[PDB]
Amino acid sequence: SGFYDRRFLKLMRFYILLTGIPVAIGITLVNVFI
Amino acid sequence: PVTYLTKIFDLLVDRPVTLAREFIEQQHAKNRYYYYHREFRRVPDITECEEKDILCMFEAEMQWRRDYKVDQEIVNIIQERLKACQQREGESYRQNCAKELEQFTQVSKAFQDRYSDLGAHYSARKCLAKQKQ
Amino acid sequence: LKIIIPTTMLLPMTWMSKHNMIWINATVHSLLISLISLSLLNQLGENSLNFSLTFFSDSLSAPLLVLTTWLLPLMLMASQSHLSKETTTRKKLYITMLILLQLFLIMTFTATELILFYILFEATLVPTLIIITRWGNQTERLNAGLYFLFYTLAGSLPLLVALVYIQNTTGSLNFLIIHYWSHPLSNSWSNIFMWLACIMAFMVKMPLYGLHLWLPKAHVEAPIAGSMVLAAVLLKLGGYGMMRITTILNPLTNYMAYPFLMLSMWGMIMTSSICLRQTDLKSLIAYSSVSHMALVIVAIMIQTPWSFMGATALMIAHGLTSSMLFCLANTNYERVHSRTMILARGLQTLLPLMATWWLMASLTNLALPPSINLIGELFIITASFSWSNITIILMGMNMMITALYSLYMLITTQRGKYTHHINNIKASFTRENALMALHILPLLLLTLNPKMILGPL
Amino acid sequence: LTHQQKVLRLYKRALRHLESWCVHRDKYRYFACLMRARFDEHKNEKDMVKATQLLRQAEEEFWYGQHPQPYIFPESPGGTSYERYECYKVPEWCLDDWHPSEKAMYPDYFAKREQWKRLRRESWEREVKQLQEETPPGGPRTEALPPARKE
Amino acid sequence: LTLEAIKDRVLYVLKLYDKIDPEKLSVNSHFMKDLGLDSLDQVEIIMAMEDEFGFEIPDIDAEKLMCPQEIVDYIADKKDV
Amino acid sequence: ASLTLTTLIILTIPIMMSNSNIYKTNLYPNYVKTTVSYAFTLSLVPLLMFMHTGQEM
Repeated sequence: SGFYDRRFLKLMRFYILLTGIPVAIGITLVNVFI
Repeated sequence: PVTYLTKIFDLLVDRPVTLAREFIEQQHAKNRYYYYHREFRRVPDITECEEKDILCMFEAEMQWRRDYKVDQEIVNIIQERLKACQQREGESYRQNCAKELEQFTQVSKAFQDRYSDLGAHYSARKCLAKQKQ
Repeated sequence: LKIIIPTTMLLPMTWMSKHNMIWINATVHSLLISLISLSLLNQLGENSLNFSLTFFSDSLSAPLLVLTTWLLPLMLMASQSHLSKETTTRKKLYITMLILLQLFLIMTFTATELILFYILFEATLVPTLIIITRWGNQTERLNAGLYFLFYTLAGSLPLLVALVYIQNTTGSLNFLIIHYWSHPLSNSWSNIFMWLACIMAFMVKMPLYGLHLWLPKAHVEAPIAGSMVLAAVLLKLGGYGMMRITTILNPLTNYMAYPFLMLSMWGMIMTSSICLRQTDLKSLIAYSSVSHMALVIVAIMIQTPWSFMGATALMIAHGLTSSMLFCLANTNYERVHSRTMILARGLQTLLPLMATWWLMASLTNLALPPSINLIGELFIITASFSWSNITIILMGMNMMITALYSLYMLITTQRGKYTHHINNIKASFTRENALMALHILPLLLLTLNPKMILGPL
Repeated sequence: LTHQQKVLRLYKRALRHLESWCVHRDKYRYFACLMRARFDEHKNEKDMVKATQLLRQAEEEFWYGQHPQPYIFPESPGGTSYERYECYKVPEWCLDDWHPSEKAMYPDYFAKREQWKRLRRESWEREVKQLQEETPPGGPRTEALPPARKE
Repeated sequence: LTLEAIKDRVLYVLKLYDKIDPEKLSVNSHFMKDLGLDSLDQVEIIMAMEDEFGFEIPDIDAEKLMCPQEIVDYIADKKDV
Repeated sequence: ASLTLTTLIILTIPIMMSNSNIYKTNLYPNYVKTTVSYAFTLSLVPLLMFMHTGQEM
């Protein structure tokens, strides 16, 4: 069964990106302006 | 006909970013709160503070340490200029690179001298102890 | 003093926690306090950071401190399925050992008095003993307890008397001033015994090749939460202290290094060689650990600044990778109770992602670029090579065998046929993957920014 | 082991190495026929005590000529692919683990499968009693015949 | 591959062997009690027959052999058709 | 300058795509062959700027 692994990756990717987006975008906005 | 003309087409690919930079740089100009360099005043050295004051040894120690790190940075610079000369020659060198090689020889010589077998826990008292030697 | 209070504060929280929720409490707050620990890392480029009269935070300590704070949640995630049938009061009693332990670590890294540093250095011994003895499996653990114990004390006790001596022959025992007021001790015979007295304990706690015997026999026995600490940290702290006390000594170190450089330079190749033919995995990892610590100890004794840089880096990297291999082995041991490596056989066939972690972990065990393990190791080979051009011929053999057995543990317990009748395996829990991902990710991010891990020199 | 099957395996063996030398189907055919011609032309009938000596001769004569490496079919233990596919042959019990969101997707196969597993768990005591029955204290032979069910 | 293809290719090889007389050949036709071929030729027919497939015959299984049906059965097992 | 570094870096991207669902698809590899194709197409250019004028960097 490959379910448990893919689930794990779904979770992990989802969180690292969950917090991942606000941070990256924040860094970019800080780059272009201030 | 010249192949390199293709670069002109490729130049258009540069142009986009060029314009793009303005679209950033413009906004970057709009607000520019900014830093500037820090500097530290001179202090009397360990050689003249007495055998037991810790504060003299300490102030002078920090000064000596800053001076050391600085000197390392200078050797970094002279090496970088060395690399620059080396690549910059087409194939010749043993030329201007000999010129930099000389100043590097002197600099690395003296820097080798000031700061060699100090070992870990290098300390100004030791560089002194070497200088007297 | 800010990071240290909450670490105490989890204890009331643990005891007062609802009986079936405690793991969440301890986990969450341990993570938070890790993040608070991380702010310490800043240090300074010149002066060692200072705090209270009684603590300070050298760059040498900070990455270690961050690590030590970081490990608690991990041990929790590993433990919290290993035990379940245990009574609530007993479990609640159990995590207290762990956290009490790290509390002693956060105290013993920031030091500052070397007598305070000592008394904590030896205070660590109790909780780890209790853990090895009460929650280890199989009989031998009892005996193991003793080996773990006396080898520390028999080393530590003379160090203790020596410490007291110095603060009488000089002024304060405090580290900063002794770093400044330091004056050479030289030959004679009294001074030599001073030397061994101020070295042997530190060279026991990080195993030396002639003395390492307790360490495998600890790791064979301890429940994994004990294993992760006993491997990833205590060795490294013995190294931290030995890097501390070398502020004194000199020039005598130049004259006394040789015998220990022989036990180390030879013991590395030797133990690695024994490492090439173990019966069971849980030991294989342990000998790999000694085989790497020998590098640290020569790296300290040649005392060249490159060697201390490499010392720091290798200490941390080996910390994480060793703990990783241990949890990663315990998983098999729980799935099949084999312990012996031969029974696992074709484990890759039946499940994949663990094979991936085997790959990453072993892969950084052998140390290939640009793992902080590797870069940590290459420096000390550099400084060693400066110290003696011959020495490379020894180091190279290490880099041979550490390849082999490492890959070996991979290819023997994985690639190949499944054993037929072993139906016991049950397709990988989320916490498992979560755990080892937690080991290995920091280890890889960390390569991007070595400059914060290389330490004071 | 027994003598006849012994000399036979020596024959298939030697014959195969003989192909490994002769390469071409032609030459190989010729020398093959010559070879069997040797085995019959020699002592196709004889007393044993001489015969074993004839084997001891033959083993040497072969061992000298055995060729550094025979041709080997990939399935065979030499093999260019003796276990290329052992990566894949997952034992059945492992599927019995997929959990319902996967198990739903092959209702048919799983249905048939529980049919089987039922057949086994129902069957087993009979193989117990029969094995218990046909066996003496327990000789060299492996397995025993079916008599009314399962085997 | 299919069972008919196996039985067919097998007999199709047994037919070509000289010692067998093709009309007497039958899938169930016995190999020693019927046909006098003897083992020294049995080894030939078996190795030559496996050679057609590239398949490999283990020796102890080569000892049984005999009836061509037993053979087609055997390849049927090993190829799992 | 931008050219060579691009003729390297684009190779990295499919691995990044390895966690994306396209990797799980049968469809993935041809994106790779195409990827190396574009990589080559791009790869010729530095060689020619290297040709007639002979510059190195």
